[PDB]
Amino acid sequence: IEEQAKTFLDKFNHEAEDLFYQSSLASWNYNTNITEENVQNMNNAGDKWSAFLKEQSTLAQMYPLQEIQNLTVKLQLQALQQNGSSVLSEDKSKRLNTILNTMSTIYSTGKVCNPDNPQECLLLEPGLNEIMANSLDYNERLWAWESWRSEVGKQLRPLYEEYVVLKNEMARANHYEDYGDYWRGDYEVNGVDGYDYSRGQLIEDVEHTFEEIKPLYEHLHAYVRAKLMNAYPSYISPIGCLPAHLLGDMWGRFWTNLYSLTVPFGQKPNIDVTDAMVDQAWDAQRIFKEAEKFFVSVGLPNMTQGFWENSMLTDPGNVQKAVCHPTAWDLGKGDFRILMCTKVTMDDFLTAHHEMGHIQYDMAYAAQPFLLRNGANEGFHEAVGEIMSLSAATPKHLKSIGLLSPDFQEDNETEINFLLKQALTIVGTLPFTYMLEKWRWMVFKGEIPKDQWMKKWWEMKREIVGVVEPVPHDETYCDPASLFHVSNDYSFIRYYTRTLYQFQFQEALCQAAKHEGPLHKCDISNSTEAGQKLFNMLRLGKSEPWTLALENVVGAKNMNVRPLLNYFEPLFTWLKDQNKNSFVGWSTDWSPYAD
Amino acid sequence: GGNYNYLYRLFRKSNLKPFERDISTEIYQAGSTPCNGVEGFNCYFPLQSYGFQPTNGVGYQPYRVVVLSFELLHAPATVCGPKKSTNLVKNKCVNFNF
Ligand SMILES: *[C@@H]1O[C@H](CO)[C@@H](O[C@@H]2O[C@H](CO)[C@@H](O)[C@H](O)[C@H]2NC(C)=O)[C@H](O)[C@H]1NC(C)=O
Ligand SMILES: *[C@@H]1O[C@H](CO)[C@@H](O[C@@H]2O[C@H](CO)[C@@H](O)[C@H](O)[C@H]2NC(C)=O)[C@H](O)[C@H]1NC(C)=O
Ligand SMILES: *[C@@H]1O[C@H](CO)[C@@H](O[C@@H]2O[C@H](CO)[C@@H](O)[C@H](O)[C@H]2NC(C)=O)[C@H](O)[C@H]1NC(C)=O
Ligand SMILES: *[C@@H]1O[C@H](CO)[C@@H](O[C@@H]2O[C@H](CO)[C@@H](O)[C@H](O)[C@H]2NC(C)=O)[C@H](O)[C@H]1NC(C)=O
Ligand SMILES: *[C@@H]1O[C@H](CO)[C@@H](O[C@@H]2O[C@H](CO)[C@@H](O)[C@H](O)[C@H]2NC(C)=O)[C@H](O)[C@H]1NC(C)=O
Ligand SMILES: *[C@@H]1O[C@H](CO)[C@@H](O)[C@H](O)[C@H]1NC(C)=O
Repeated sequence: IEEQAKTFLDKFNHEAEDLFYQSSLASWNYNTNITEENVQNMNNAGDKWSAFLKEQSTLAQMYPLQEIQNLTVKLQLQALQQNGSSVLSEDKSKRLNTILNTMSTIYSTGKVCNPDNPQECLLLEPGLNEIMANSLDYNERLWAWESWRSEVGKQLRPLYEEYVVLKNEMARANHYEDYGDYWRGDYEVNGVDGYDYSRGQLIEDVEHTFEEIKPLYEHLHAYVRAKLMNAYPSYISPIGCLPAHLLGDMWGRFWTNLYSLTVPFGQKPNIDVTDAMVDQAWDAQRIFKEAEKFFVSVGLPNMTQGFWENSMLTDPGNVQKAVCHPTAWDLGKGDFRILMCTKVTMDDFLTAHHEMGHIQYDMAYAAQPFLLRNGANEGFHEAVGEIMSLSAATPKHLKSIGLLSPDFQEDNETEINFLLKQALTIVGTLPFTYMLEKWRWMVFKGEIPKDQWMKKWWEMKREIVGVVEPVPHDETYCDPASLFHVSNDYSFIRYYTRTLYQFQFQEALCQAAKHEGPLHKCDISNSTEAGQKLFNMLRLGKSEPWTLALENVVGAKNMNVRPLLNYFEPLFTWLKDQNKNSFVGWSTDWSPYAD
Repeated sequence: GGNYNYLYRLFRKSNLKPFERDISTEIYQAGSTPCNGVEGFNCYFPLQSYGFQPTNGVGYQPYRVVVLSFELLHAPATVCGPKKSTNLVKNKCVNFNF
């Protein structure tokens, strides 16, 4: 009966909040002060949380799921009843964890040695990522691109084939058709009177939104190709694809390292307020106190006053071994801490606004039950953090926060320099993200057999992304598995939808703050009505369907690409005038070796 | 490490009458199945403990409460405020209260 499930969850909601607390408090003491008497302090305290949750999970199947009427207590029950693994045979369950540990340690400890000196050998993160991000030598970028895929990616090919079979068995025992349908279960919504969403409906909404970005991406692809021919003459065709090893990093995920070759007006400095911070003696604490004044300006609460003692805003005065990585912690019981090692720079002035945005999202849904204290889907949590960073990087906000000469002149040449640096990171990553999840979805359902994995991968690079390989690759390579998110078992569609939600939030908040100009000049400071539009979504958590959360801000029930294109229309107008003598589009027949 | 000595009751058959008190420790029975004094599904111990810890956000830290309740049965009198006394003047027509 349904009233027994309510009494089940309230014993759960008070044993979990304490056991999650000290399992996360011990993870704080390891992260900010590393010993090994802290790693053993967090492994036993971490396993008491994991052993407790599988005990309550096997108690949750005593209650049926379709004999429930209240939507909230049904949502908590389905998130706890989830079997996930453990549906496999107990010798297949240990084979899967052996593969996931072997693929993870090949990626982090794989070395590449030089053919002129076999005694010098580079790892990926120090040394191989620096060549792909800084070099202008064609022959050295071609060496680092091919040798990472032929010496490390060939080890992951027999391991990734066994990984697909075991993950499809686990997904079909949980009544999905494949493992790709298991990943799309985040966006599913069942029976809330007009707000429903199918797991197959996500596939059409991604492909419908993508064919409206292809006019903008084609003009960006044509402008970068014309600028790369001056940097690498006799290597690039003026009507063809771009070679895969000249894109700024190892995989071509972000084009953000191509800015020094593709800058529109290099005689205008892109605005940088780092010298005005060290001329006014701003400490470590000023960067957060101006960040807290931004959020109280819009109508959001202060920091919790436990935030100022418990947090560790710099690396300590001790030479203290403590993972230095910006992050926002939500230990529980209303205890919010930020861990970062901040330097006096406009870079960490902006990520301070980003990391505080995770905190203000966390402080808002802290009145829901324990199992609904996440973002409404996997994409909302990063998207609310980045609309705080866009509004703080504007020169309108910088001159009113005291950091820009009240006699500063923004010219139309510097807005093109700023918008093109945004499009190399935002627009340049959208066909990479769409192509990769489309390839992984077709591998799991079996539309691509294993004798055509690397054949269909490079046909989709030339057609969707416009990127050609420099050396042909047969079915002994596995080039997707040489990325971190593929070999470490992570979903990748959250980076596509976060980019679309980010400009839907920003365009909906600037109509409430009564903006008049272009969308990229907007700032939501001093408003109250925009914050009330934002706070009505922030407090929902997972208690409502995410389509119901979007109408509280945007006014629509689906993700939309038209606010993303309105942000880049000053660039799209300027790009169509720079490509009057160029060719827009590419040919899938040209190759850098096929002459 | 958590002060686990401060408990509260989280299951009862029926809400309390005003100023009523209940220190029993019988195993609660949520479902219809009888419990027979042992724990299990739908048979819960009725007391939980605040695990208080010094690094808790406000609203999670312990507050001490005192409830004063003045009652007036039908006696002849009892405790009350304090009566202050001022100075006394002499040889002047005055308005006095002794
Ligand atoms: C890292 O934290 C641990 C524990 O928080 C520190 O180790 C000991 O902590 C106790 C407190 O319970 C002290 O009485 C001991 O003196 C600490 N050990 C030592 C060797 O000092 C540890 O000190 C912290 N790390 C550093 C570098 O201070
Ligand atoms: C079941 O649904 C009802 C409404 O559909 C929820 O009722 C609300 O409960 C809160 C506190 O529990 C009250 O403050 C509200 O006034 C109630 N609303 C109404 C319309 O009466 C109820 O909370 C849900 N059950 C659970 C366990 O959350
Ligand atoms: C979870 O996996 C189990 C198999 O281990 C599935 O079958 C359940 O088996 C248990 C006994 O171990 C029964 O109590 C359940 O009734 C069975 N399933 C149900 C509730 O029909 C079970 O179907 C899986 N649960 C999910 C999430 O589908
Ligand atoms: C920035 O604004 C100036 C001012 O309008 C633009 O200069 C004009 O450019 C057009 C097209 O080349 C000419 O027909 C006008 O005669 C120019 N104006 C003047 C006063 O000379 C300039 O092109 C703009 N730059 C960008 C990048 O948009
Ligand atoms: C936006 O908010 C800021 C912060 O309160 C306002 O800045 C104040 O501006 C006045 C006059 O411009 C100064 O006298 C104050 O010293 C400023 N306050 C601070 C804390 O620096 C700003 O005026 C607001 N914008 C509008 C349009 O009202
Ligand atoms: C936030 O804190 C400041 C001082 O730190 C205070 O003046 C302000 O009133 C606080 N905000 C609210 C809503 O009380």
